[PDB]
Amino acid sequence: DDDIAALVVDNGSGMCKAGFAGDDAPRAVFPSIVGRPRKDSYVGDEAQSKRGILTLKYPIEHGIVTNWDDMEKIWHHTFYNELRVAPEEHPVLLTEAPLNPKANREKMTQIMFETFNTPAMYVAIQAVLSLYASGRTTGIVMDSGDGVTHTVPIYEGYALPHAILRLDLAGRDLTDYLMKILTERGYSFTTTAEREIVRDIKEKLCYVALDFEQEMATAASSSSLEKSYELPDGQVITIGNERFRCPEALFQPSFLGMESCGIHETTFNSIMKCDVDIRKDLYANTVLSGGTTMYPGIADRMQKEITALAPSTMKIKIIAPPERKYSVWIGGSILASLSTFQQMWISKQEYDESGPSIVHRKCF
Amino acid sequence: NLNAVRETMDVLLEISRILNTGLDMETLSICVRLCEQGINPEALSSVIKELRKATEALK
Amino acid sequence: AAAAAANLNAVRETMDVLLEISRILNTGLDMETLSICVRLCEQGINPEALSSVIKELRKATEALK
Amino acid sequence: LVHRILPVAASYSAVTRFIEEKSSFEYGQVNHALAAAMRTLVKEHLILVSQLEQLHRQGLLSLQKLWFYIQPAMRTMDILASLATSVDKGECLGGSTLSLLHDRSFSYTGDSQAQELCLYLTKAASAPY
Amino acid sequence: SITQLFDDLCEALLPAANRKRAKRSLKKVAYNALFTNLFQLPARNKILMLSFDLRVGGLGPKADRLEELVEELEAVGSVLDLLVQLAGSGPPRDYFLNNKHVGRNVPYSGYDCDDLSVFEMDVQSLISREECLCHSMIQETLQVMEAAPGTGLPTVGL
Amino acid sequence: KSPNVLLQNLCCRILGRSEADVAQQFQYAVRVIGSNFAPTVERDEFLVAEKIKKELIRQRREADAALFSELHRKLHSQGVLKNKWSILYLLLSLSEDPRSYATLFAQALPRDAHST
Amino acid sequence: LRRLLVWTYDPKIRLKTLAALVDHCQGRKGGELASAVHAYTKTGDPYMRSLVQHILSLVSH
Amino acid sequence: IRRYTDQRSLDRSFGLVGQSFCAALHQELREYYRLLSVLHSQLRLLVWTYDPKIRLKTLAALVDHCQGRKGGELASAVHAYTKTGDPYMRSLVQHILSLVSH
Repeated sequence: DDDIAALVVDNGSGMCKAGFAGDDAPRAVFPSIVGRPRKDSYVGDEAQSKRGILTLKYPIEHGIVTNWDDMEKIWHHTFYNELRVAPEEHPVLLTEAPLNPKANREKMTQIMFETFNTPAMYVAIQAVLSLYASGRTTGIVMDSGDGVTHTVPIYEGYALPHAILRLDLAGRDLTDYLMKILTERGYSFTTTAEREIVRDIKEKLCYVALDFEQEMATAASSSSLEKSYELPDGQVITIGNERFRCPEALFQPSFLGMESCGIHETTFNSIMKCDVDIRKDLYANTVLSGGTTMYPGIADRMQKEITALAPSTMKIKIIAPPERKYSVWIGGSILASLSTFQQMWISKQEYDESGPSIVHRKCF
Repeated sequence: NLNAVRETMDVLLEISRILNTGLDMETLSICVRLCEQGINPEALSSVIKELRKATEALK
Repeated sequence: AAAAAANLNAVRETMDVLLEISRILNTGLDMETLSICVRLCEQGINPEALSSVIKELRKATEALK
Repeated sequence: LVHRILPVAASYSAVTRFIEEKSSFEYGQVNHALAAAMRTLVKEHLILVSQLEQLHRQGLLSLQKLWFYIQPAMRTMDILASLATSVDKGECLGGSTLSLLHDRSFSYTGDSQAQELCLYLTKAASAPY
Repeated sequence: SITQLFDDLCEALLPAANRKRAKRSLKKVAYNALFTNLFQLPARNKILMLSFDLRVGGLGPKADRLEELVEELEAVGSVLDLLVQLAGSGPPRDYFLNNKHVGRNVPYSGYDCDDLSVFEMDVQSLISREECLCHSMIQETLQVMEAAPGTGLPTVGL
Repeated sequence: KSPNVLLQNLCCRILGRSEADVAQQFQYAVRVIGSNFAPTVERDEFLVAEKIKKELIRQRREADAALFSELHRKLHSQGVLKNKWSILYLLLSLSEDPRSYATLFAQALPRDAHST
Repeated sequence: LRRLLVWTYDPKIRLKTLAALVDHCQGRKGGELASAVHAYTKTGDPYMRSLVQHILSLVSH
Repeated sequence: IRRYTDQRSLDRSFGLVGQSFCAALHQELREYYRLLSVLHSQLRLLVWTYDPKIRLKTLAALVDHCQGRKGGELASAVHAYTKTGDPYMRSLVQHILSLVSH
């Protein structure tokens, strides 16, 4: 274009999403693993299936990096195997969780320009990219991703940092809670392959309805909510009534045993601790997110709860499309492509003239 | 419901023909489904004029 | 300018005379409403229609009593 | 070429004669409404030729343009002069030329230029009946 | 969903010829021009300001029709606000017009003959289009005949 | 301000209500006012003077009918208006009394002999 | 405008009508004059029907 | 074509479908009178007058083939020409087909 070829990489908790800017789909999705002998190292299906002798690790588990060796090696193996480009000839946008400390970001850009050697750089937070997918820069962004989820209020410029609420909600937590309720119920479930199969079914096949109480009464009066899953292996684990009550923590959180407040309550709590004058304008674009939109139907109950959320003063103005699983990706793919965005992008020249810490200020 | 939103689509059809808009039938059905979400209608007028300018430069 | 504001002073003088003519014949109008009535007669329209719309609107404000 | 243009003139003179002679009292109320709604279709032709008179003095009209211009009206008068021949031959009044207008409305359905003529002529002439 | 409806909108406005990389780039301006207004008093009343401008330059029954539909459209309000913005950015007879030779129970009106001059302009507009056709047939070919070979033939353009 | 939005200011001037509180009145006047944009008779400043004088003769105040001629003079001394006729035809219609026929009284030129 | 024939087409339709009431009436005054207008509004041509529906209202005042 | 369409528009026993075919023909001959007016105003221009030698070539075949047909067998000669693959001729035969099927 007029900016050298931009690349966008989001390193999640269960997969890394890499690819070139201006492509609708993620160009590549790889497992989050760096192989170590319990062979040398590998990223892919063969390494992930061989986890019991070639260790799988997580680069992120809490919204902060819990292994720096694993994250740098998954970023290097994203740049060597997932993409096979040379780093010095592409300005890259790296990802962070919203509200990560400033000195950690300084360590990140020092490492990214020195150990990695990029020509120009960006590091961005997640909800601003979901906001660029919603086609605005002002609003309240309920961002749900794999390992990082937040209700971010964001007025023009940067998010109000006093009011950003972190809530741990990811698909890994969903398949873990499905493990919990199924084994508490009495069904034999202990092995990892069965956990992989219920993670797949919770993400793809899962039923959700208008409410958990009405569908509970409907299922208790007569059972036909179970659609069979027939794999050639012969493992059949799914039941209809338990899989809609796994994300039930969005209305009443203590069904998961979570002391953190529910989705409706956290977005209500977020908009009350913003200003009352900018409340209506943020509420004129309130955003849905989460990888669980593979099955559509979650949005209808969410629209009901957003009707209940604000007092009866003005009608609901929510953006709720039934494809938002890759929202953080599609945001970056449009954002880093743009030639006007070059005036916000920071290069190596200023970076050596004014130190690393200016990447907090020039780029944000 | 689909009988009801059919008849609203017919009434919205006539008011967009006598006003001699740049839209046609199919793009009208897209924009009525779009504002059904809650998308700002002052915003959809600014995207369609610029999208129609960038498409006309190819021809 | 200065002479432009002098013209804007002179037209306010004429408009004050237009207020004076309104009150010596006893109308229900005031200056704020007359400020609309003048622009309507500037744009050109049949003034009998305007008298008719005013004589309906004054009988639609007696339903607030 | 002008011989080819003369039939729409005889398909005018018959039409304008019909309106005068068959609008007297003795011919009946239905024949009045028929001829008075035939009179309007004369009037549209008379408007045209005056605009054509303006362009001809400016040297903008010729036989090739005029031949094109009179095309939609040549079919129009051809239907009207044929109906006038029918009514006078049969000495019709009342419903005997509302049967005729009932039949002619189905007679032309494939054109939709002549179909709309007769239906308008039928709606108009049925009012006294 | 919304990220598809920008891909469907960009398809209808552009007939297929590229169309493999350009469709992705025109979806980019679909996101990029949606937010330019969002960065920087009733709804049915916005229809009435147009219905006023109808009756000013004539055609009352049309203005009665625009208001007839929006009053039954009140019983969806965010839809009409898009139509009023694209209403000046669009494209630039019969036996029944001024008739009195028809009708049954019609009151007396007498002669008018100041709209008989707007009985000749309904037909002058038709025949002035059927002459500009003849003005657009002699131009579109003389604009090619006068210019060198290459303007109507792509091959001599190679 | 455009001529259509200007009427909505009138309904909030006469009525205390907003344009949202009552719009049915504002809907009634777009139907009535929009048919024209012109007077239906050709004007003369003499006639409208002699109809306001006629009114003050009918109220037996001969001095005030000539106070008006002085107020007509200061209006002419600046002369920033040419719509003098219209606003006076308005105020004469809206006159009030602080306490027959018109088929022989001279009416304005009809424009039924003028091209319209 | 074809010697203004367009403005002189409904003329000689009004006037032929008003030369028939001025032909039928001849030294009639009284109810014989209000019979001398009757059955001139029952005409099937609507032009004459609207005009002699104006005339008889005046005569029966 | 002129002879054919003048005789069958005064012959009413050819059905009201032959007269609808004739009406469709009148529509097509009407547009050839536009071109001749333009051409009369310009008064070798070989080029302007060859593109109608493609049109009229179709027109003569269309008219000569549909002789002796009325009713649904004239719906089996205008259905003779919905078996083409050239879009100019396909557009020529449509707005004939609707009138005759009516």
